[PDB]
Parts: sequence; structure tokens; C-alpha cells
Amino acid sequence: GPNICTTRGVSSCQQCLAVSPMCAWCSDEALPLGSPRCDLKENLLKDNCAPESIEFPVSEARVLEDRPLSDKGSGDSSQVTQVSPQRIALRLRPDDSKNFSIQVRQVEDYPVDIYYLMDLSYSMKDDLWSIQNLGTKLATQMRKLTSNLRIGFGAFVDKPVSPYMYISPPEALENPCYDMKTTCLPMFGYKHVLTLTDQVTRFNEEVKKQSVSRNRDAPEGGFDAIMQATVCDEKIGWRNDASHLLVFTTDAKTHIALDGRLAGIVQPNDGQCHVGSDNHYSASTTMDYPSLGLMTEKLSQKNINLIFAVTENVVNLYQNYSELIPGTTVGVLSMDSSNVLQLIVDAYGKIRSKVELEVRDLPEELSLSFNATCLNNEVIPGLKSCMGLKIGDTVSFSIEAKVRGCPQEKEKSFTIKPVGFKDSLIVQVTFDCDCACQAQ
Amino acid sequence: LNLDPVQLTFYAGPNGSQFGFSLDFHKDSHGRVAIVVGAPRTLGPSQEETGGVFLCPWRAEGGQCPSLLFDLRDETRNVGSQTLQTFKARQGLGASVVSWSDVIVACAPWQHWNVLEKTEEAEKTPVGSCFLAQPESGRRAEYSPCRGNTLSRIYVENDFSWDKRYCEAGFSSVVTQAGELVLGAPGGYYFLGLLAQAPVADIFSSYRPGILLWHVSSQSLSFDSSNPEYFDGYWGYSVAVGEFDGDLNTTEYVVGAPTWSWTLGAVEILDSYYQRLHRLRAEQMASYFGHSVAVTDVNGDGRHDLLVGAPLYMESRADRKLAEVGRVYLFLQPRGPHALGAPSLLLTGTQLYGRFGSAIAPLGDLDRDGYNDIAVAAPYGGPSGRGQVLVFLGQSEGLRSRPSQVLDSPFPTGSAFGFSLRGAVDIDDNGYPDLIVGAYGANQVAVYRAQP
Ligand SMILES: *[C@@H]1O[C@H](CO)[C@@H](O[C@@H]2O[C@H](CO)[C@@H](O[C@H]3O[C@H](CO)[C@@H](O)[C@H](O[C@@H]4O[C@H](CO)[C@@H](O)[C@H](O)[C@@H]4O)[C@@H]3O)[C@H](O)[C@H]2NC(C)=O)[C@H](O)[C@H]1NC(C)=O
Ligand SMILES: *[C@@H]1O[C@H](CO)[C@@H](O)[C@H](O)[C@H]1NC(C)=O
Ligand SMILES: *[C@@H]1O[C@H](CO)[C@@H](O)[C@H](O)[C@H]1NC(C)=O
Ligand SMILES: C[As](C)(=O)[O-]
Ligand SMILES: [Ca+2]
Ligand SMILES: [Ca+2]
Ligand SMILES: [Ca+2]
Ligand SMILES: [Ca+2]
Ligand SMILES: [Ca+2]
Ligand SMILES: [Ca+2]
Ligand SMILES: [Mg+2]
Repeated sequence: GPNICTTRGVSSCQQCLAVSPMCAWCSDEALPLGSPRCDLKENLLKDNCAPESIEFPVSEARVLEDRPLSDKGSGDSSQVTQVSPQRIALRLRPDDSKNFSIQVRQVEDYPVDIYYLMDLSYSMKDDLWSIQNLGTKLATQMRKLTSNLRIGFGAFVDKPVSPYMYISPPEALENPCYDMKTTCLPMFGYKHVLTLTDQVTRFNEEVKKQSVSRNRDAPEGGFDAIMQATVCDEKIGWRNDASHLLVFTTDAKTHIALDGRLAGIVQPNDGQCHVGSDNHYSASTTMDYPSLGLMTEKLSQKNINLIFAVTENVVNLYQNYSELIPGTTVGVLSMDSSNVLQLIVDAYGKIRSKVELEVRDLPEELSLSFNATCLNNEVIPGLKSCMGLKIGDTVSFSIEAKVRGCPQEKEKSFTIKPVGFKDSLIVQVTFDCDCACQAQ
Repeated sequence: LNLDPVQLTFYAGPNGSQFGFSLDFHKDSHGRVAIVVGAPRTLGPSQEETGGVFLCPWRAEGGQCPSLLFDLRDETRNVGSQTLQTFKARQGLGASVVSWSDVIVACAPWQHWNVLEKTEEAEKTPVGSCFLAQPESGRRAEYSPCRGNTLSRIYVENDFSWDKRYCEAGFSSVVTQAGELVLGAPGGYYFLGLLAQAPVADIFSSYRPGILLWHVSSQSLSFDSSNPEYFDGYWGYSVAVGEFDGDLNTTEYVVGAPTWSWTLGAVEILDSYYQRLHRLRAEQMASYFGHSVAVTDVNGDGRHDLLVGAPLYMESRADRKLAEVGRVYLFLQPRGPHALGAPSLLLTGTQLYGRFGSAIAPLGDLDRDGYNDIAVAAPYGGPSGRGQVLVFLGQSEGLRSRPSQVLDSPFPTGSAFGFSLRGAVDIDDNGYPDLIVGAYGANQVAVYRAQP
């Protein structure tokens, strides 16, 4: 009966609205000059008010632009839409709260980075075609799975130190193959040749200009290269937001930590970057090979997926090392690239992204709340983040905006967009305070 | 029993020389006790890393020690049509030291060698070499069983048969009680690994100053193999001697091959004729099972037991993950003509990357309770990762699964505290065995005394 709108009714229509969202008004003179001017809607009807002079605003928030979420990307990705309602006009009265909806879908292709590691030792001579073809076929397979790629590559042989490296006669330093009446490049530990880039055709030309070197012992320093390609952030060019694939090749055994003592090297591997301006692993001759453990730690620390593309004569060996380093796959390198390519396909299919909403520029006198509904369709209030979604999957959120009074900013706007996305929901806020010109 | 970690003595060498990389007790032709210390990066008067040996007399104060003089300059000799030449640059003299009653033996695993004949050579390669010294008489002798005079081309046609060009002889070493020197050449036979031995007396007597390639008549080397399991095994990366076949008239060898059978690692017991007696394979690839190998009777039964270090062992932690901590393996000798079965005990490290098992030294009977004890190094162990040596006591069923004493490193980081260890000798002469610990990274050697 007596209600909170009446207990405080004072003198203006505006002031009546500033009391509560549920209060109405009535500028109809046909009412006794002592009856409730400010009261509920039903109460004003019983008091015989003309539904024409009543001023009872309501919050609505209408959907302006909202083209559905797309279902492709191959052909031309102009500007695609993966967010729901890109722009809505939210108009609300003092202290009221209006709720709206928004839903996203992962439509863009996952960013993928592949770094090829070429074993360029002499035993690789008869395999050179295979690793060049693979390196070329690599860029192709991924480009077909994701229009967003950054490929690159580097090479290794072993530690340029006796007894691995031939140190006589003097011609052998520049041409290790000298003794065989043939000619090859001088030895080197690890060399970074091509930084990660989107220029696929330039990657292919560069990979095909590669030739072998020579070393004395079958085991090589591939692990020195895996370590360096992993811990040299800026040099390699890994892009933090993307999936990192590290394909490694070899046709022989490998040097593990503690092997370096044959070269007089005893300092345990520090696990840090040592590839300077010259693009060479400078510690190669002074630091020992890394142990399996240090590798694993670093691979995880940098979120790099190690893949072994090795010849069949050494496959079992790398499978066994694969078990000692979890999360690493092994493929058999050869003229036929089906096998090792599958590993790249799989790695992609295992990628998961996440929708985490963020709020940019929202008035201080305004506050939000969310009711998320992920994959399992289980609604959880307060939360505004969903995980484990593949490509195409859709996730929705329920948003509620609340104000404190009636701001002198009469026109403002804010944005709600998930991180890792460009598509955002822009909300135009309008505060309806004043009445329809009601006077008495 | 308890080794005092406060009134400990310190010995030191030049900066960067890696003083303490190797060490041994020297009981001279006289009677006092000294410490032979190897420093493989010690500069020569030519200002190039040739290595060096130091002979430290006992003194609670410690400090500097006299240098044990050795020929540090390159040799070149012409024999007929060949020019024989030895290169000492970065040869690492003292990368392995070992004293046997009267004489000291230091080795340069990385000393290079070459032979020239017209327009063909044999190659310049690390055959390695050992320098023998008798400090009293000031005498010297040399032993380099791997130097050859076969030209490069011949090996290519033989398909690299009996190729001792990269031996790295003296990489590791031991002298039996009877005076036979046993050298470990992990690079031998094109990286298979080999072992060479000869009687110290014969090495001295057959040596002639000026001759660079000679055959010590009473010598014998291991063999080359075509069995893939031995390829790149490094058989000889470490060695030890002991009694394992029951016949006390014959001594047997214990060899470490840390990379045997595709990095699976292994250790072997052989007689003096290199005939195989047994083989302990490892349990994890890349663990470096064979890195260290100790021999002693830990349970008082009168028969030698075997200790094997695998410093790189990755332990199975909860949640499908692994952790590199290192591990030691105990093998007790079952009596008579019987095979050494599975490991009687698995001591395994705790600190990550500490490389537990990196070194194992048989102490004597610390507590005198009638059971021999041992000390295990973990050069990068401890909360700080500054390294720490753990003492394990002799029980009746083997050894105590718990370390009775934990000696921490008094040196800074990278000291490699523990990399080398030697015990079972009464240095202070108080009827109790002591322990010396090398920390090449700090260029020092710490001495721990046994006290009542
Ligand atoms: C990759 O890892 C696999 C998994 O370990 C390796 O395969 C195993 O290799 C074993 C040899 O190292 C091989 O033999 C052992 O197990 C056999 C089981 O049937 C068994 O026949 C053997 O028994 C005897 O062992 C004694 C030694 O105490 C010998 O004296 C005898 O002659 C017998 O060999 C062995 O216990 C095992 O069968 C095999 N298992 C699998 C999963 O295939 C593989 O070699 C590794 N590859 C490499 C080189 O990297
Ligand atoms: C807004 O919330 C009300 C109740 O709080 C509910 O009835 C309505 O379905 C919501 N509208 C939207 C945005 O779907
Ligand atoms: C969120 O859900 C709770 C209870 O499920 C409800 O009270 C609240 O009004 C909802 N708000 C939004 C943002 O829809
Ligand atoms: C070690 As090679 C024979 O591949 O240079
Ligand atoms: Ca090949
Ligand atoms: Ca090699
Ligand atoms: Ca015997
Ligand atoms: Ca025993
Ligand atoms: Ca004891
Ligand atoms: Ca003593
Ligand atoms: Mg090769």
C-alpha cells in the first residue's frame, strides 16, 4: 500500500525516477491535489491516472548490428565475424540494471610455428634429398591446415673439436672432404640460417641450397641444436601466442651429456642461449651436450613440441628417447613424407584455445557480472572464461550491466572482447534521467 | 667415524688450472703421506694449457704445493722416412693421476700425435699419453700404447681395423697391487673403447729417451669388435680392479662403458686376458651407467663388492614425470663360481641435476665396526646445488639406505665439489682413514679428517 516511492515523494518527475527503477509518475491534473504523484504503475492505475501523462521509463538495450558467426576461412579472410552482437545500444534509468547476451566461436586458424633442424653431416649425403623434400613438404602441409604460419630452419653437425673434427692436414679445416678428393663445407656445431618468417617460397629456395659437411664420429651434436633452437627466443623468432613445433632430423645416433669429456669439455650445459650475431652456437667448443632432463625442462618452459624425423635404422633408438621426454612424437624420415607429415597434422588437431573476456573503458559508475556456459553447457555464475575449444566450437556468456545513480556523462561506450581476438562487442551507453518535460 | 667439517684443511693451485680434477694418496719410497693432485689446465712456461701435477705434503694448514715437473714441450723425431711428432697443446696432463707404492702416474688423455711420410700422413689425433715419475730419484718414463705409424690410407682400406688413433689413453687409470698399470682408452678402436696395461717396472726399463714409438714387451691391450653393441660405447671411460672369480692368484678388471648398446650403458668384469666374466647392463638410456666404478667389501664377508654410478639417472616422480638425480648400484659378490645377480641396493639422489653417483670412493672402515664404508659424490647436489658428498656405512646385508653423514661444499657455485674423491688412507696418522675431495672448479682440494 504505502510504498517506498510515496514515502519520499518530493516535487519533480525526475526526482521520482531517481528513487527507484520501479517508481512511476503522472502529470495528469485530473488527480486530487493530495494524492500520490510518485508511486508504482498499478497503484497509479487504481488512482485513475491517464496512461498518456505517465512517465515510466524502462531499460532495454537493443541489438544494432549482429551478423552470424562464419563457418570458413579458405578463399579470402576479409574481416570475418566470430563474436555475437558487435554493437548494442544500452539505455537505462537511474540505478537500474539491464542484461544482454554475447557468444563467440573460434573461426580463425591457429597460429603455428615450425622450426626445421637439419643434420648436415656427411652420412646425411645420401639423405640430403629427403630432408630437403621434407622441409619443403612441411611448409605445404601446414599452410593447408592454417593460413597463419611462420616457418624457419637451422643446421647442425657436431662440436668442431678433435676428435670429432678432422684437424689435419691444414686443408681439412676448410675442406674436411679433402682427404677423399672431393669437397664439402667446413664443420660447425649449430648454425641458425633462417629466422621464422611467413615467406614460404623463400624458405624453400634457402633449404635447397644446403649441402653436407664432414665429421669423424657417427654420433652428432643434434641435441646442442635442439637446446639452442629452444632457448633462443629472439633469434629463432617463436611467437609466444602460437603453437610451437620443432622438427628434428638425423640418420644416426646422438651425443648425450657427459660425452663431451672426449673433447676435454666438462662444463655442464647451462641451458641458456649462446647464438650471437654470427648465428653460431658459440659455446659449442666449451660447454657439454645437454642431458635429457635439461632438454625436457626447457622444452616445457618454452612450450615447444619436439618431433623426431629420423631414418629407419635409428627409429627404435629415438622412440626410446621419446619415452624419456614426454609429449614428443617420432616419425620415420625418408623419400616418402607421409609418415612425418602425420605428426604435424596430429599436433595441430591437439591444439586448444580459450575465450577469456576482457573489459576496456567502462565508466566507473558502472559494473558488470557474467554467467558463462562452456562446452558442457553447465552454467556457472561469476565466471567469464572457457577452455578446451577446438575450431568451430561456440561459447556464450550472459552479461548484466548495473549503474549507480544518474551520471552527468549522458553519452558513453565500452568494449568487451576476448583476448587473442580482434572481434569485439562495442556497447553504447545512454543514461535516461530526465522526464518527458513533466511540470506541476 | 665422523669427518670434521670445520677444522678441514684446504690445498690450492693456480686460477683456471682445474686443480683437484683428479687426486690420489702417495705413500712415498719413504713413509709419510702426500696428496698427488692433477690440474689439467695448468699453463706451461710457453703460456699454453698443457696441464700439470702437484705433490702436496701433509700439513693441517694446507695452501700451495710444489709442482711435479714433466716434459711440457713438443717432440719431433725422424725414423727413416717418417717424421714422428707429439703435440702437447691442451693435452690435459693430470686429467688422471694415480700413485702406486714408489711411483706416481699422470696422464694426458688429449695429447695429439701424428706421423708424416712424404705426402701422406696418419692423422693428427688424441692418442693420449701417461707420464710415470719416481719423485725420490727424480726419474721419469712415459707410456703411450696407442701411438702408431700406419698411414691414413691404410685404415680406409682396412675399413678402420685396430684404429687406436683416438684412444685418449690414460683417460682413466688404476694400478693393481702387483704393479701392473691399467689404462682406460674410451676412444680406442674407433670409439669402441679399449684398455691397455703393462708392468710399471717394464715401462720404466723399456723406455728410452728420444724414442717416440716403442713396444713395451710385457704389455697387452683389449680387442676390436664388429658387434654393434660396442659401437661408441666408451669402454674404458672408467676402471677399477679387484677379486671376483675366487682365485686370489689372478686379478680381474672392472670397466665402465657408459654408452654401451645405444647409450644403455654397462660395466664388465674381465680377467687379465680380457676374457669376459660378467656384464651388468643398465636400466635407463643416457643415465651414464658406468661413469664411476668402485670396488670394496662393504658387508664384511671377505669378498669384493661392486659399486656403479649412473649420474644421469632420471627418477620416476609422481604424475608421469621424470627427474635427473643420479643413482648408485650395489652388487654383492655371491660366493664361489656364481654370477652377480640383480642390484642388491639402489641408492638414488635427491637434488635435481646434482649428478649423484658422479664419483664413488671406498673409504676404509670409518667407524671401525668391522664393515667397510663408502662415500658418494653429487657435484651439483644440495639445496644450493653447490655439491655434497654423502657417506654410507657398511652393514651386513650391504649398506645403509640412509647417509650417516652429509658433507656440504665450502666452495662457491660451479666448484664441482666432489667430482673426484679418494679415501681409505690414514693421512694424519691417527689410526683412522680420511677423505680428500677435489673441487676443480674452485681450483682447490679439501681434506676431511677422521677423529676418534
Ligand atoms: C629400445 O627399448 C626397448 C625396450 O627395452 C629395447 O628392447 C628390449 O631390449 C632387450 C635387450 O636390451 C631385450 O632382451 C631382454 O628382454 C627379452 C624379453 O623377451 C629377453 O629375451 C632377454 O633375456 C635375456 O637377458 C639376459 C641378460 O640378463 C641375456 O643374457 C639373455 O641372452 C637374454 O637376452 C632380455 O632380458 C628385450 O626383449 C627388449 N624388449 C622389447 C620391448 O623389445 C630395445 O633394445 C631398445 N632399442 C634401442 C637399442 O634403443
Ligand atoms: C535478462 O535477464 C532476465 C532476468 O534476469 C531474463 O528473463 C532474460 O532472459 C535475460 N535476457 C537475455 C539477455 O537473454
Ligand atoms: C546470473 O545467474 C544468476 C543465478 O543463476 C542470476 O541471479 C543473475 O541475475 C544472472 N545474471 C546474468 C548476468 O544473467
Ligand atoms: C659423422 As658424419 C660420417 O655424418 O660427418
Ligand atoms: Ca645416410
Ligand atoms: Ca659426430
Ligand atoms: Ca682372481
Ligand atoms: Ca662383500
Ligand atoms: Ca665401518
Ligand atoms: Ca686419520
Ligand atoms: Mg652423420
